[PDB]
Amino acid sequence: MDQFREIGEVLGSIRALMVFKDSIQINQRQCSLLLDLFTAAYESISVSMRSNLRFKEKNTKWKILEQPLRELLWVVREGEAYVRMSLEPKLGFWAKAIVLHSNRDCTELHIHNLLSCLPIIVEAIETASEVSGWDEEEMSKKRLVHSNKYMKQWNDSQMFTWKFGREYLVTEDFCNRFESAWTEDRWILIKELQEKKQSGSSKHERKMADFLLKHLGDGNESPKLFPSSLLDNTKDYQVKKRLQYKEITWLGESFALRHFFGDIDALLPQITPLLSLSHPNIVYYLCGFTDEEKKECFLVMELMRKTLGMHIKEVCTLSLPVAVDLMLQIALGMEYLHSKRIYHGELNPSNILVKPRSNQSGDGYLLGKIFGFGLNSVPFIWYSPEVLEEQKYSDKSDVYSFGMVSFELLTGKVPFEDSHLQGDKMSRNIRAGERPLFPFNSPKFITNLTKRCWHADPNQRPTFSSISRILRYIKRFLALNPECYSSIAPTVDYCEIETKLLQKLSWESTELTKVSQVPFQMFAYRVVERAKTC
Amino acid sequence: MDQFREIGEVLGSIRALMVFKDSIQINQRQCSLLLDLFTAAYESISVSMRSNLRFKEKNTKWKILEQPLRELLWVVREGEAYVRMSLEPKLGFWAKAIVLHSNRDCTELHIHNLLSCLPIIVEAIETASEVSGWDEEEMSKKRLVHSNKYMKQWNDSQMFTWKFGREYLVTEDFCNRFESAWTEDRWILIKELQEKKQSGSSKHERKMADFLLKHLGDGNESPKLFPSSLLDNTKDYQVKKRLQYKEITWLGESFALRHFFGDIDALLPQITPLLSLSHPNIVYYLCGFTDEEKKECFLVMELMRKTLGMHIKEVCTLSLPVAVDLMLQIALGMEYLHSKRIYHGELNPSNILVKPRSNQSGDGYLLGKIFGFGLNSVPFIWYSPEVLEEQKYSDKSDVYSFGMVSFELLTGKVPFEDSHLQGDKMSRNIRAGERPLFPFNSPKFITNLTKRCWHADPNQRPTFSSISRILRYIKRFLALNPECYSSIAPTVDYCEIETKLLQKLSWESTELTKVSQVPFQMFAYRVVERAKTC
Amino acid sequence: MDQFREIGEVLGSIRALMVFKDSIQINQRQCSLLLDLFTAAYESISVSMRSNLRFKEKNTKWKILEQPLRELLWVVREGEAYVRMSLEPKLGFWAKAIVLHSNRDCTELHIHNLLSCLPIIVEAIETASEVSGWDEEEMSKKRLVHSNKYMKQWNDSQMFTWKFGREYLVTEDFCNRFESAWTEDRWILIKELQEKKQSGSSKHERKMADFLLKHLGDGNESPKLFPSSLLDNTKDYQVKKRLQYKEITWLGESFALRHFFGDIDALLPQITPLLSLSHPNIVYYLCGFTDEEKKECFLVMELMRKTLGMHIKEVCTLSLPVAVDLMLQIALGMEYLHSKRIYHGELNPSNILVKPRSNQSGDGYLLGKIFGFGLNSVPFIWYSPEVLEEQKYSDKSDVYSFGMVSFELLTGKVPFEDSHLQGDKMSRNIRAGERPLFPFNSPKFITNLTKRCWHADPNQRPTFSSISRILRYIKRFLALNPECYSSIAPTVDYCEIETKLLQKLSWESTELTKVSQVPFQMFAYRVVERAKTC
Repeated sequence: MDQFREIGEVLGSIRALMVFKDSIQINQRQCSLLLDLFTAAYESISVSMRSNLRFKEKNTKWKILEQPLRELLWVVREGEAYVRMSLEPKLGFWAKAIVLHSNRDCTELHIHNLLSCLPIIVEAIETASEVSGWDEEEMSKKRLVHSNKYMKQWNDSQMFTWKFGREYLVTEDFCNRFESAWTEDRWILIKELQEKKQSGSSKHERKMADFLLKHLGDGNESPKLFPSSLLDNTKDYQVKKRLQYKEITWLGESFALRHFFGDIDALLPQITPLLSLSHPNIVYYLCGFTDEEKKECFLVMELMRKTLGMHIKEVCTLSLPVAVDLMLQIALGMEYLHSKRIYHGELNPSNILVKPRSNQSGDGYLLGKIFGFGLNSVPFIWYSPEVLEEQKYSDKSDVYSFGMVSFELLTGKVPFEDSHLQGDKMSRNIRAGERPLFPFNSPKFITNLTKRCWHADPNQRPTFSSISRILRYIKRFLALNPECYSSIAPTVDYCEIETKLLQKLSWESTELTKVSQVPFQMFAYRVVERAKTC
Repeated sequence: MDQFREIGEVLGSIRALMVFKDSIQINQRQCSLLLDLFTAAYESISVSMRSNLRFKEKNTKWKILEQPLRELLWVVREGEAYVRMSLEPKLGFWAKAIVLHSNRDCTELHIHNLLSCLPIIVEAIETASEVSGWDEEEMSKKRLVHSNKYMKQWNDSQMFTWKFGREYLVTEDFCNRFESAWTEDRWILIKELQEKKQSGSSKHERKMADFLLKHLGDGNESPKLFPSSLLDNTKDYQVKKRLQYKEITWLGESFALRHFFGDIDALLPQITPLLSLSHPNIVYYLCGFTDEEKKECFLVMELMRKTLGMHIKEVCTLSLPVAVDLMLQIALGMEYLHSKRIYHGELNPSNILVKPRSNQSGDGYLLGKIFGFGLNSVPFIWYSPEVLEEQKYSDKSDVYSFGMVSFELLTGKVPFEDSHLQGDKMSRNIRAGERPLFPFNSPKFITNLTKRCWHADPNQRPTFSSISRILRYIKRFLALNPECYSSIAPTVDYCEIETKLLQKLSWESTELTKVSQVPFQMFAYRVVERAKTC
Repeated sequence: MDQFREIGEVLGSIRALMVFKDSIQINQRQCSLLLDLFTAAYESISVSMRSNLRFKEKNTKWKILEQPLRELLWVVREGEAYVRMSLEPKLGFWAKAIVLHSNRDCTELHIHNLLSCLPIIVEAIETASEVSGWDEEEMSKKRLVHSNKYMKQWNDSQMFTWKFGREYLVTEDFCNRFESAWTEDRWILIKELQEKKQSGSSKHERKMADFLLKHLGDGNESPKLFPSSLLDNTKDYQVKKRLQYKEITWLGESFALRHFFGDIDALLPQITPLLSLSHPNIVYYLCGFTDEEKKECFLVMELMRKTLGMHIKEVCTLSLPVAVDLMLQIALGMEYLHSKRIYHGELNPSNILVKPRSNQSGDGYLLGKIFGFGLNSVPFIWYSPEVLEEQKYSDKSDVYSFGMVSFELLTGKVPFEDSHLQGDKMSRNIRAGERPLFPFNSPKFITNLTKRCWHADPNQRPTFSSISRILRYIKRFLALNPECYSSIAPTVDYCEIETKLLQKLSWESTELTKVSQVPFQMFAYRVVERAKTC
């Protein structure tokens, strides 16, 4: 309680907002899905607290539920902000359509956080139930139930969805709605645009509707660039001064504008893949503009200002949960990029734009995105060793970079501060097995990822689809016992678990993990720990 | 919006609290009724905003809904406090049973406030709908609908319950549950006590169960006093020092104790009616104790410390809504007392105990009760003139007092400050038609009650069942236009309306008004105003 | 009761069927809409019986509710048959997709019948409430309420949707779902076909998916004809012997095949409009086939065998409700055809294919469709007089025919049986004002349509959008008092009402009436009767 009730009230606030459902023009289906999932998670949590916990012992034996319920509170509070963003009338219909036509914020931010936060709450409730009561027979029986839940024979996605599907909101109906709730509003938007295509008020809107219809999968002709006159024509199109990126504000909502000169027709086949991307942790290109297939191209982005590099030096460090959330978001971005066969050439702290959360959720929490991956064509620290000894954008050459930034987030210091005495001798040193050293205070479980991404052998570095699912499980552990971040470390090394599960479950078959698989993965990790209690 | 969403979230908080419904031992039925009414009111308000209002004009044309929705927010926030009071484990079962066995706080405080606040919201929504939109034809049509709603032929309780029952939460099911939800938990408490009567742990609890079973309608033998040994026997019974009222804390919850010496057997038939009372605005006697039908009697009360008299002099004034709420609560208390043929001998500011609200609801709002009415047996301002010229506890002799205190609440000054020069000549002056004069700033509508309660003729003073229903309608008007309290006054005199409706509807037949009749009365008042627009 | 409970149980049966919702491949949205409307109608009817009627008088004073509730029972029983048709696995996915890709049976048959049957039930409940009870004051008050409901100032679609929207299931949400529940499953079908376009098992299915994708609004290129090889290629394509119409069974479901020889490329622009039609009372063309734009064209239809002409002579007559339902269905078909600027050249009893209902609903009830309207290019009774004196497919020249068939349905005899003595003198007689005479037993209200469609002046014949809304109101009257069909006739002539409402409400502006307008029209008719009680 006192966190559970806050979740209930935030959910009620979302329901009150969603009363005016039809006022949402673009996210009606996604907002409805968010409501239908938050309500289901709340129902399951309430039922499991009724069945398991005793209210008489509210103030003493529920201390373990405080932080998982806080994290679920934060997830629901971010869902509420998403609904208010999708429902507010501050921005016009066109400014909203340019931004939210290919959002995917729902299933990748909010649904993903919810489905990675429910296992923590469920497991915490079980652990609180075992110590609940005064009868040792009850405690032993509950321990037996929970030990038979996490036994090894329940290691299969279909086994888990059968036995434990309803508990973790992975059911056939929910799994179907995770995907068919973004195509549904896409179709509705196409219909609403076709109506404005011929019944619009102005000729400029006549062209805007054609622009967006061709921009959204008309004839499956997705990769294309439209005349830049649309930017100029709009009643208001003031291009603000840059501080290659400029602050266009062409629908009244400020956007970042990247414009470059080159033979765009020749550079077309490599920007064609780039315009298709859409991920919450990616600063992707909303629309593309060329004048008349001529000199210049206009690429419009979402506007973010502060980077992680100049944010850390602003506040100086970051707490462990904040660093872990940043790492998880960055890893989720990179696994999406790698799933689409394009690799950030160099990943640096500077190349990570961050923006703080609602600030109603937590203190110091912030969500960050990655940019600059596209158009590789047109110091020596974040480079991988073999690339550093080059006298090429590999999938493993930036996993090293991600681990390098991971060290930076944890210790809060730019790496190789101590080696500053050496001048350019670092380049030869990195070839040798020398890596920056952690402070001893840093917890063992987290820093093992940095040691494993630092590994000299390119093959042994874990993929991003494995780093992400390690990180969200470390977030689970960091949620159960807050005292760890504020020897509290677990027993098993999580990387060892990943190595075991990759061969056992064949998780390497899929480059990217769909959201409906998140609770099963966090469940499989717990099974391997339980089998390794010894 | 922004008040509606807050109501939604407070309602969600109440639902989260009520998840642990079975942990409530005494108010499960009443808490369920509160939830089922708040949910229904919220559903009707949401439906009426969907049908009537346009979300595009949220920020400009919804200014009139701010204050009625604030008042409903306050009512729901008080319902939430009631639920947390009835559900918290801070107090033991016995300490809870002594206080809440005859509460009636639900239907008299919370349900009454809800049913007097819904008409304000509904009427405000209609007025906001008329000005909504940009089409004058829509405005004219909505004006026609609302003018045909408030036309004269819909003046009957049954007519109104037919046409407008569902809108104002007065339906046969709701009206039945207003009464059969306090008998239901009374029966459950009797059953739970009979179980502890024979299966209790201790002999002291054996006697406690017998005490409460005989105290609660066993054989319809309601008026009786039990041996005082029960106070002494309890593991802890420290009687605190008085500051005839003492602070007994005999179940760990502090109570006010009134104890007096006399031939209690002779005084029994007049205290017998007194022990039956129960009202939220009455400091009533929970239990009665005599040693062995001997010298002393022990009367236990609910503990309140600060009175209205020494509260007003603390903060010095009170705003108009605060004064009106105090007046409404006092009038509701007195109409209950008068309905039970017992009259406060003298009603003074001092004899009104006040306690501030949750303070989450509003600033300066406070709920007050009246005490000292019982046991009349064993300066000259608040007395009525004819009583003042006595050289006797009539129902009209304290209506004068209530109006006198009403003047005190409004002007914030003790009356006859100016006449302080005269010494005891006031007594003859009151016989003459001289009454304290208001400041001109005071609004006309409110002060007409004080002029009408001041009236020299005892007959012409309105009854309390009429003063209450005048006051709640003035609260409605004061809710629609906040600028009135912070010529804004209405056209018709409300007292004139009361005189019209008493003969037209025969409201004088009933001394006390049941809560299911509140929206109809506020509806009948509005009909009479509309007929008198001229 | 005893009809209401049967409706409840049939609705429960539909819910049980719809449990396996995902097994429906094509009508999931339409079946969900049917369930969501039947449930809402049932909820409103139950609430209105709770509020209005007394259960103590179940067996005596509820005789008037028997037949309207029977008709609603029949509507729900047809909805259940629709669900079982859309959900059964008897037919394959392709055989289902050919038939149900452009069904529109939901909103035109089932939703239309439901929305034309609710006003009858509501009005019957009001009339049963007035006579309910033993207190004459209650009766007078209820009469006042119902007389103020049907007063003249509530004559506007928006006025009615405001005051009485929720009662008759015409709300903004319901009105939106009447249309956006057939585009929703169309989009889903397109997506499911695109998946089979590239991931199908066989090459034949590869071509089938392309066929249906191009057939369903791909690029807004709707009017086209596909190579006939698709008929031949399918594993099974036996063409059965004709009994120009042949019984193709090319997906295992028997279809009627119309094939003709001509310069199809030259006849293309007039068959192009024809392929777009879809109505429950129209035998429309599902798909079009030409070999290689060569000699022959293959037109596939839905298979029906028995016509109205050889059905009436089979059973010999038809009861009045059966005849009225046939007339209403035929009028609904013709108003759709006339809305699309194409007119049946000649409308005859033979050119009306009929098929009996579920037979669980009623005895002798049957739904009929009209065919043969298309491809006009390539005795003298049903022709209109001016056409009969031609020595041309006008919208009024077949309204005469519909009235002629209307006479045939009522009297059950082929017209001009008596004039059989005259040989070809009928042709001159029809030019003179001579029309077949009715039996005197036939009710006045029904036969006035036949007299008005018979009218010599072509202009004065009512349009089909007016004949339909006359007919459904006569169905309402015929539902209230069964004894009429088994002087019971009303007072006002319904045609007079139509003439009044056309100028008052400007109903002639719209050629076709959308289903969301049906209850308002039946409400406006009742208002005009009530104003004409005198």
